[PDB]
Amino acid sequence: KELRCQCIKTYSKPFHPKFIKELRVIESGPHCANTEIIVKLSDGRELCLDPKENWVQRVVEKFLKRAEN
Amino acid sequence: KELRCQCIKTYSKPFHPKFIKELRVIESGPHCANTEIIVKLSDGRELCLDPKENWVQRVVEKFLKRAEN
Repeated sequence: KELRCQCIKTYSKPFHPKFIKELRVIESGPHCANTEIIVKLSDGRELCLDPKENWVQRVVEKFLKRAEN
Repeated sequence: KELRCQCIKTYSKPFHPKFIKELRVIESGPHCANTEIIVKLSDGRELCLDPKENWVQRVVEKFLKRAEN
């Protein structure tokens, strides 16, 4: 339940939110100096995304609007 | 990695986003007919939230804005 940082790199190419099926956002703290965004893709693969990127914020917002329907 | 629905009930009292340290959003699919929002609180407890509630959408948005700083 208590892991260190989970992301070794972040994916830098924008993509459409339809390809996300799960989102995890882990705020920075004693376990990891960076906030981490981990997404599970439609096919089960996992990717980390940079929370400071405008396109990442937009993709997350769009995923949330959809999952909430 | 493949669980059924993870939420037995959702917490119905609004609260301040400062008390969230992790957010998971799991879109509905074959594993669970409902989209689920699971938050880890500052002290490690877990709560599920109803994604259709306006206050929940607002708390999530605020958490994201903060974690992204």
